[PDB]
Amino acid sequence: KPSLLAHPGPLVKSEETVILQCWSDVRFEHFLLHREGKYKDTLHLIGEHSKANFSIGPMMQDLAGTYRCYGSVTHSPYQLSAPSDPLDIVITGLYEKPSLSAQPGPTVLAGESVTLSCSSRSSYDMYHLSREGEAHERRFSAGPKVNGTFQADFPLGPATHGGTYRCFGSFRDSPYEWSNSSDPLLVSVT
Amino acid sequence: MLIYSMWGK
Amino acid sequence: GSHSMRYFYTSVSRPGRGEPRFIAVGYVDDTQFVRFDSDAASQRMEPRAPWIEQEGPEYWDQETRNVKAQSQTDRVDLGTLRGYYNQSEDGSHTIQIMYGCDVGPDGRFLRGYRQDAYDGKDYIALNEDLRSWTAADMAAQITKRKWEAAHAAEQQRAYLEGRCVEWLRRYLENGKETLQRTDPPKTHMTHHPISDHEATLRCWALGFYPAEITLTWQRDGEDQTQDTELVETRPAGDGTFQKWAAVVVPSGEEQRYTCHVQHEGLPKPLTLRW
Amino acid sequence: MIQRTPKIQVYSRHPAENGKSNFLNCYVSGFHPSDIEVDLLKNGERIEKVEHSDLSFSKDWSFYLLYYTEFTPTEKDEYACRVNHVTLSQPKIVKWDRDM
Repeated sequence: KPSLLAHPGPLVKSEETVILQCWSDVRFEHFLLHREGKYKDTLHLIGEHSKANFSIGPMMQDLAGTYRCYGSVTHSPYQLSAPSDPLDIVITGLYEKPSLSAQPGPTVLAGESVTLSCSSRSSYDMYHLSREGEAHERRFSAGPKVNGTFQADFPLGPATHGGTYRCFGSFRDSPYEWSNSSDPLLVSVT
Repeated sequence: MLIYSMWGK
Repeated sequence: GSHSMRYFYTSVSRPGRGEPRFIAVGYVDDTQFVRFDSDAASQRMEPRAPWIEQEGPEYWDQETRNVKAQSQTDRVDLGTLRGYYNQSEDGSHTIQIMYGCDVGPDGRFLRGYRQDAYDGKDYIALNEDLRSWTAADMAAQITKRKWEAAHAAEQQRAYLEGRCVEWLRRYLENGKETLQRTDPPKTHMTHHPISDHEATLRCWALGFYPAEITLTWQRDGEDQTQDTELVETRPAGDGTFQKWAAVVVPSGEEQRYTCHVQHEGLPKPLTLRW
Repeated sequence: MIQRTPKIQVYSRHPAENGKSNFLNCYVSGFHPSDIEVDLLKNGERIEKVEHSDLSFSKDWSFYLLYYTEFTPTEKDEYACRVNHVTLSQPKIVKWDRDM
């Protein structure tokens, strides 16, 4: 089961470039990168020693989606390895940024609970909360319209250490196409 | 002069 | 009278045969002045009227850049709309976009508009107040929410009331010699026997600009709506327009028939009589 | 699903006088989809240097297009326009009528 990660990261701003590296401790002679969804495609690469570097071209919404990386040896028969962990590559910066706020406040005593909320006037179906030092985002559906805003809560539980958080909105039929980042919010533990 | 603003559908 | 600026975009998917065909053109009134073709050689936005050639390299760089960005957006929107309607990747599909603005004779903004189509049908359009969109169907409703979130309406409205009008007026001044020309039709009549109880009488309008024109046949001062053949106005190739109107008459009642020609380049409407 | 049949007009830029050079026009409008082929014909044979205008379209989204070539008419020579389109059973050919 190969390792598949994005460099510098899986959140790619419109028109920028990202490298999907495929990595494995056992030598493979061949690497395949499959994107699934509505724009399915497989890129082939040989690699070296052993790893491969797939370049994903100036980001547009048809390049966003879930990627899995396979390995094999050799060509016929294509002895295909186990699929890698999925890697979702996301295009950001396409719509108005939501607001992000902390309750009770963005600074809190150690062990007190914290809830971050994402809000917008726009009708996003879902929100995505990312923390600076983590590769995955927490996600959660938006409520129905309340006082003309659409909102989701991420309760975080008791606070240990800080976090710089950012919040993104998106629509059901295009879950890898995300709005601009909310203003970053710093959560401090006193 | 044509429009500079555009948005995915 | 009024004037207008209008841009037209067409993108056509060509499954297997490379990426989509993109064509963009710009008109002031009935005169074309710029174009872009993705299949053309230069890969530049190109001039099509002499009065626009006076714009410098910075103009042509901006226009080229923006149109190519537009072509990419169109390309990916072809993918998105194919998904919305669950269509196969084998067939050809088409996106059309028209937008522009009108000014009155006093040079004030009269209106603007933007309408988009998919496969020849209304897809999504800007309402007449320029603040919201009308979606033709459920797929376009998804586009509507994206566009509200992207502030698309505000940006079209700013464009339509701002640089559209400013550049249209700039262009009218720079190209006033041709764009503001009164070019009345040369008119003449033809007369051909069809049998020995009837003859055709065809009223001709040539060399006129703009294309808005009215040709009507009367008989003893009454209109001859039902029995009159007339052709759609047509380009002559040189920037001018043609149109004719024909009526079959008994021999020789020719004198009773009258062709009426209305065009803004004419001091007064003509009456032609054989 | 939507398919519109082209309308076709064949005419000259100026009224034709034999020996005097002119332009021959074939104007196709009102059609959909935009893929189309239009050739000009001299005595049933394809004229080779035919140019056309840039594809544009009307309020109802139907397309139009002007094809044209420089020519010098004579009483002997017949001209026509041949249009190829998906809504047409077979290519449709429209003779240029000189006496109108």
